[PDB]
Amino acid sequence: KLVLYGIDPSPPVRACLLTLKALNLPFEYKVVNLFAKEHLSEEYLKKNPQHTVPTLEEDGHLIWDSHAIMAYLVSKYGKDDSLYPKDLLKRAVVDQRMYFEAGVLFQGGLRNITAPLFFRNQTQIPQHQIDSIVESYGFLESFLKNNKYMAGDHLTIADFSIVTSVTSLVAFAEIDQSKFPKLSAWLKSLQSLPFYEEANGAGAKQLVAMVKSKNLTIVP
Amino acid sequence: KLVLYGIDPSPPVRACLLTLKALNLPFEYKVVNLFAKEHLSEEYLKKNPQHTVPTLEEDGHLIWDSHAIMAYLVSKYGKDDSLYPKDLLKRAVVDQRMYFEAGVLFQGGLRNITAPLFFRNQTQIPQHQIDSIVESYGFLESFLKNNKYMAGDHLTIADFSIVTSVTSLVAFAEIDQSKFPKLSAWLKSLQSLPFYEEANGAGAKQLVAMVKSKNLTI
Ligand SMILES: N[C@@H](CCC(=O)N[C@@H](CS)C(=O)NCC(=O)O)C(=O)O
Ligand SMILES: N[C@@H](CCC(=O)N[C@@H](CS)C(=O)NCC(=O)O)C(=O)O
Repeated sequence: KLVLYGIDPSPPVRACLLTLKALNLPFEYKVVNLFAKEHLSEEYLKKNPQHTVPTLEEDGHLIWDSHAIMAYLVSKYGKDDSLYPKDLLKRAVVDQRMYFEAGVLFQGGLRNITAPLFFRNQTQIPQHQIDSIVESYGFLESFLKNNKYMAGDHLTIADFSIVTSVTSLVAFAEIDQSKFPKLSAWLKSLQSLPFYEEANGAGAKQLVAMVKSKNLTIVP
Repeated sequence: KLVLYGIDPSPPVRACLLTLKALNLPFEYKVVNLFAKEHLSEEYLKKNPQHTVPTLEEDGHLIWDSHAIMAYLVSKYGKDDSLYPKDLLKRAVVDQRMYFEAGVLFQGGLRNITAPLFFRNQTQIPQHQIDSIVESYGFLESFLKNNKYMAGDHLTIADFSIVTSVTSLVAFAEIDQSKFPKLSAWLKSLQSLPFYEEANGAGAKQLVAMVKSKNLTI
C-alpha cells in the first residue's frame, strides 16, 4: 500500500500527486504540517533525516525527494515507460529537466524567497530575484522550442515536476504570454489533464494565497 | 566519441571528470571559460540554451546537467552497474542524493554565495548562509549513518556529485571533524582515489584560490 507524506501547498508533494494520478495508483496520504513543525518530530526524522516533504513509504521502505520518487514510481508501476523513457538519450533529457526544476526553479527561484518570507518575514524581494525567475521562464520557453512537452513529444514526469514550481513562481512573477507563448500554451495543456486540479491545482491555489497574503514588495 | 565542455573550478564539471575517469573513458575536454563569457556565444547557446557547463557531446548528440550526464555515462558505458545501480530502490537513494546535491548543496549552499560574489562583488557573507552550509554537512553526516558511501556500501555517482560540492563549500565553511566525523572519513575515502587530483582536486583548489583572492568576510 503506497503512503505519501506531505502537504498540498508544497510543489514537490504536488509533483508526486500528479504522478500517482497519472499512473492510476491508489495511495494513502499522511499530512505533515510544516507550519506546526511536524516534519521536525523525532518520528518524522527517523523516516527522513532531511526533514522534507514528500516522503514515500512502500512495504516499509522509505524514499524521499519528489524526483527520485517520481522516477521510482514510473519505473516500478508504469505499464510502459512513457512517463520516463528507458531510451538513455531520452532519459537524459527528462533527468536534466528535473534537475533544472530542483535547482533553478525550486531552490533558486521559489525556496530562495519563501524560506526567508515565512520564516523571517522577509517581505522585500530584490528585483534581481524576480529577474532570475523571468530568466528561468525564458529557459523553459527554450526547452519547448522544438517540443510539445518539456522533454520531448510526450508527457513525462519532467512536465509534472516543472509545472508544480511554475504554478508557484507565478505568485512572484506572472508569465508574460507575449514573451513566453509556448510556456503559456504548455501550462494550459497541463491544466487540461483530468487529474490536474486534484493533484496540483488545489495546492497551488493555497500556496499562491499564502504568498499574496504576505503583501510583498519588489525592490528595484 | 565523447567531448566534455567545462572549466575545472565548476563542481558539476568535476563530477563528470570523476565519472569519466572512474569508467576509464577517453574524451576530449573542451574548455569553456565562464569568466571570459565563452558560454554566452551563439555557438555554445546552440549546444546548451541554459548556458551552463558541463555539456556532453556524444557522436554529435548533446546532453547537459552533470547528474543526467553521469547517469547516462554509467548506463551506456559501465561494465557493470556499481556506479549507478539498476535496482530501483538502490537507484532511488542515488537519485535522491544527487537531487540533494543539485538543490541544497550546489544552488542553496554554493551558488547562493558565488553568484553574488562573482556577479555583484559581495564579499560579506551573512552568518546564516554559513549556518545553512553547516546544517547541510549535518544532513550529509546523517546520510552516512549506516553506510560508508553516500548512497550505500559502495562508491556511486552520488559520491562524485556530492564531493564536488563539499570541496567547494569548504572554501566558505570548514568541516569540523568533531561534529562531522563520518563526513570527514568519507571525504578521505574520496581524496584517495588514484584519479581524484586530476578530476576534482585541481579545480577544487583553483576555486578556493579564486575565493581567497576576493578577501571574504562573514
Ligand atoms: N528536492 C526535494 C525538496 C523538498 C523540499 O524542500 N520540500 C519543502 C516543502 S516545499 C520542505 O519540506 N521544507 C521543510 C524543510 O526543508 O525543513 C524534493 O524534490 O522533494
Ligand atoms: N545543474 C547543473 C548546474 C550547472 C551550473 O550551474 N554550472 C555553472 C558553473 S559551476 C555554470 O555553468 N554557470 C554559468 C551560468 O549559469 O551562466 C549541473 O549539474 O550541470
